[PDB]
Amino acid sequence: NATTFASVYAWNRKRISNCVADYSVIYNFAPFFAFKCYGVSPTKLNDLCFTNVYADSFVIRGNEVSQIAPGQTGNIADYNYKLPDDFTGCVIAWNSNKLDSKPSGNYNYLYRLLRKSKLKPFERDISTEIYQAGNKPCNGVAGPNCYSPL
Amino acid sequence: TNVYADSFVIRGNEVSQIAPGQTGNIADYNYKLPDDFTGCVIAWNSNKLDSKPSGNYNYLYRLLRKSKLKPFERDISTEIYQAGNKPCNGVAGPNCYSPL
Amino acid sequence: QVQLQESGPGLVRPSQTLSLTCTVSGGSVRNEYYYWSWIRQPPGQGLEWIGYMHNSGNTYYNPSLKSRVAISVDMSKNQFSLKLSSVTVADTAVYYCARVDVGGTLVSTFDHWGQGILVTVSSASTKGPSVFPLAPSTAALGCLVKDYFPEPVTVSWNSGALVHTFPAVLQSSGLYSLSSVVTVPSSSLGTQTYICNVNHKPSNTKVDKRVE
Amino acid sequence: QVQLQESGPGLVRPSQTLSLTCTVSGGSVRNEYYYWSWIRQPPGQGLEWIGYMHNSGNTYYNPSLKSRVAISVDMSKNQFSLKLSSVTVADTAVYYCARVDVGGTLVSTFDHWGQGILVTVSSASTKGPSVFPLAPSTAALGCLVKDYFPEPVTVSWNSGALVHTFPAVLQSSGLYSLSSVVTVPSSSLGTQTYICNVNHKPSNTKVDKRVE
Amino acid sequence: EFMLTQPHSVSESPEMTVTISCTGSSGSIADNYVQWYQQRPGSAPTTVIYENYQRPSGVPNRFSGSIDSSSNSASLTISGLKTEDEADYYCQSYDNSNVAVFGGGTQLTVLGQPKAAPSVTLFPPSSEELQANKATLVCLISDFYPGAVTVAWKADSSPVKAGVETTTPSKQSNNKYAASSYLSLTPEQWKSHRSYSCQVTHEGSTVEKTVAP
Amino acid sequence: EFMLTQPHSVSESPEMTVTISCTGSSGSIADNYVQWYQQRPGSAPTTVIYENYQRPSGVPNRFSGSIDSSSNSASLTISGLKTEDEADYYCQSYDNSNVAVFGGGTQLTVLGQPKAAPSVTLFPPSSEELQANKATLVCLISDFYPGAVTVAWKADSSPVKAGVETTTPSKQSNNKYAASSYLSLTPEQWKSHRSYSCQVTHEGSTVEKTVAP
Ligand SMILES: *[C@@H]1O[C@H](CO)[C@@H](O[C@@H]2O[C@H](CO)[C@@H](O)[C@H](O)[C@H]2NC(C)=O)[C@H](O)[C@H]1NC(C)=O
Repeated sequence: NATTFASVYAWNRKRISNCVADYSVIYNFAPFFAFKCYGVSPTKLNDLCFTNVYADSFVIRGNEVSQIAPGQTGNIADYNYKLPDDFTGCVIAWNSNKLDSKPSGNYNYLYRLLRKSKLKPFERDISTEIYQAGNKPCNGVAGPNCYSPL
Repeated sequence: TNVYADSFVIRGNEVSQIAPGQTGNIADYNYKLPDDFTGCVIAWNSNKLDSKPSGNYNYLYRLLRKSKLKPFERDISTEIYQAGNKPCNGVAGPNCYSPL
Repeated sequence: QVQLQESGPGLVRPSQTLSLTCTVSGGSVRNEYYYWSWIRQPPGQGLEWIGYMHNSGNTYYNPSLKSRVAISVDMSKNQFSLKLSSVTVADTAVYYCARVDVGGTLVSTFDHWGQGILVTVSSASTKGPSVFPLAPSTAALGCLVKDYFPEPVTVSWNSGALVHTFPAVLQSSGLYSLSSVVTVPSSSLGTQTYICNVNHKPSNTKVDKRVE
Repeated sequence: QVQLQESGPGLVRPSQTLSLTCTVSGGSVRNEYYYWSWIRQPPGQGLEWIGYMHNSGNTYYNPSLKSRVAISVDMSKNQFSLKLSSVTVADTAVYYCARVDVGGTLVSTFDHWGQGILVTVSSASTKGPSVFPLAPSTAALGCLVKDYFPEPVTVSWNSGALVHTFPAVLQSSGLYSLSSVVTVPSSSLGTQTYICNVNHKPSNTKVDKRVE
Repeated sequence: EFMLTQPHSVSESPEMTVTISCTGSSGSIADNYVQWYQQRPGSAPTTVIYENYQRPSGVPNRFSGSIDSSSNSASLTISGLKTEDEADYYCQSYDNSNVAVFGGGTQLTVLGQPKAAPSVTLFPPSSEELQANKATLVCLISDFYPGAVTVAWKADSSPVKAGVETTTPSKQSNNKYAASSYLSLTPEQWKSHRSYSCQVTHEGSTVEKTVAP
Repeated sequence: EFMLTQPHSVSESPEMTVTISCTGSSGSIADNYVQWYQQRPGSAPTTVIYENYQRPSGVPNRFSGSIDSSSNSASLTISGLKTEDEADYYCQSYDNSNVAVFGGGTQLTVLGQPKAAPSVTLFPPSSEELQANKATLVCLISDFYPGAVTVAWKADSSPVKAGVETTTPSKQSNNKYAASSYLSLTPEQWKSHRSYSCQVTHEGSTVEKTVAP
């Protein structure tokens, strides 16, 4: 309910510790278009314990929601947000076309296409370095074979 | 003495939940088997019959329920499910969505 | 193919609420790649768009109809309804429910349309039509029948004088009007007999008036 | 690694059933998450999909020749078979095995392709070619050899004195046409004694023709 | 906002080609797709053109459309007018927001009879109507084959437009429409205004028919 | 039926970047995966771009795939060409009915030697060929480096489609490509018709030469 959300290029990550994880409130903000849990039960959330809890939030397209799952590929998975092959959690997604859409174009939310390799689980990618696709290098200004990675 | 043949349609990654003692959406809130179930589980891919190019929406699975289903019990109730912290008069709206 | 059909009361008093239901046959409201809209069409004016909503919860209304309409989808009954607030006599348009494709890049085409239900907006009772002598102005005269709420009230002339039957039209006061056109020659040979005969099917009442 | 290998008759005739089978090594054909497809590529044209089949018996076909194809799978020998019906002279192509990936969220690439088998459809079995001179009009002139059954071609220019023999293609009649040509600096050189000889490989029959 | 404007009706002889165009509005027309819906009198609309280039199943190749960004308008190039092609055509698109803006409606009528000028008739209110303290004058128009026509009461003081009820032009035995109008008002204003004379605009022609007791 | 159309021939100097794109006509390009198969002439195809953004292990990083949802097309960016990159690239996707859709095929090659204009060698039927009741009109085109081998047949006034037996691009002994445009015609047609044309249209240059008795 922050009324503001970040892109998958700079997805937020909140620390959850020294607090009572009251999971009885998440049912009041979204209709749960895609509520998929992997390592835990939807009802046993209030009857378990964990070492540390992390809540990652970002904005992606509708076709990219299926990539937020263990063992998935794609631009969001391999280059923006990678989940481990043994992830134990729940994924929550809901439509935001009524709130996060602008008639003049909401160019705020971005995403990285590909940067020379795939990413590791739970890591950031904020380096805005120019991407090189050819044999001759290039820096500073974009151009032929020197495309922005976003 | 008596043989019961239960028939239904689920996805591929949900066939493993039909085994006894499993945990999941199909095992808990859709179809639960006891820990001492005696019988055989049979499943085959019917994508050629139970799928449409525009989407076959005639098959439904219960997402969330008040509690896990008892073994060999059925819940055909299509009543809207309340999930929020405030009453919704049993009608579709905020904090209250369809269970199926 | 997917078909749509409406049903509901055809007579709604002003300042009341309008409730119609649209049954989706041949498809499914569970599909999240389509919107479900309502389309109005006043007689002889054109098409009017109320708004559509998604089966996920999002709803879009017309800008000029803010706090005027309410849309709801019943995923268990496979139907979506319509709710209007403070209806007026100007809402005699024909209501259509339509499905529009949103599965592509942009929401483009209303795929299928409903059959269409005529919804009248008037609280007047079965009042009798008031007949007035409509003298000709070669000219033409008419019955000049006004102030009648029931629709099937028809007229006639000399029980077979054939002259042209005229279609009805609504009024802002919640009533209807019907003024037929019957040609007539000059006063030399155009003063023989011209008597209007309004049928007035309701109340089993018959009215006959002469026209100059 | 996983690899495939075609197996079947490399030459058939029309009004018959093209039967093929691919032996799979490095993996079980009873494994799910993978379809077993057949891809067709005519000589000089692009690829053409015939159909893939799941181990559960679900066989998906191509709408172009769905009524003339059949696919089977055998979990014991790890071999899936292809069976066409009513083959024609246009059905000759290079058939490639392919395993498609049905693992994640969608169907995807043919990860492993076979070596490809080239089969031809022709009802003839023995036919001798015919040579035809080619008069020029720098000039070009040669010989025209058509209607020869065997695949190997023997071209000889000036008893070996040199050449881009223009490899023939399977025409509509199910035969081939050789049009090997040479070049000359002027029309005066064309008057010299030039010979174009071909040899029937399966018959050891030589053909001679004087061209100028 | 957004709005698509188009002529009220067009007509051309059979075996010809018409071009119905809908002008854009303050919003860019090249942002969303524009659709064309054919609605015969007494039926639901039917899509003939969608996505600015596509034709639904069963729609013949006679229909076609295009989008001109330089002119900021749409087009519906229908060739070979037939008896079943005679219907109304509406143009619909979308604004930058979720506002499904429709058109006005262009009644494509097939020319089967020679066009003629309409005959307008005006008559003052009757005596029994004046006794009931209501004017409710009636206009009489007929004898116009090709298409319908709108009216506007060009009164002496100002053009009256509020409180006007116009009948839907319906076909007659002579293949003509009526297009009658009604302007209900109190008789106390009738003595201070004369010569209403609702003027027609049929085929670009105006028929002046005043009113007198 | 979803289809994929890609350019027939693409050629560019080494160390530069080429672009091969396939556009889906009767359907969407984002509803199914698009794959690119580099098929070397004489060998089986091999995946170089799968899942529209992924490249298999071992394939050089010079290849990259892209998806354009606004234009409903899928492109392939290859920067830094090499000698082994002279293979054909096939764009393949799937229809909504689970039907694999293959592209038309694109022949890519590096510009090693300078491009030369093609040659035309239209040859009429021979004397013994006419005695054999056959025409066998051929166009032994030669002297062209790029693999843009195209053949467009045309009669004196009408187009020609039946009998086209154009062969694959074959290389001469002097490291240059040459092809043959076979054509089988009825001798009655050759006696009735006036002349025919063998349009090459190699690399845009519509080289045309006719032949007449
Ligand atoms: C938390 O959510 C509530 C309700 O979902 C928000 O309250 C609404 O805020 C909008 C915009 O500020 C107002 O137009 C509504 O009238 C508010 N409704 C109610 C019932 O208060 C609230 O803004 C969200 N954020 C916080 C920090 O509370």
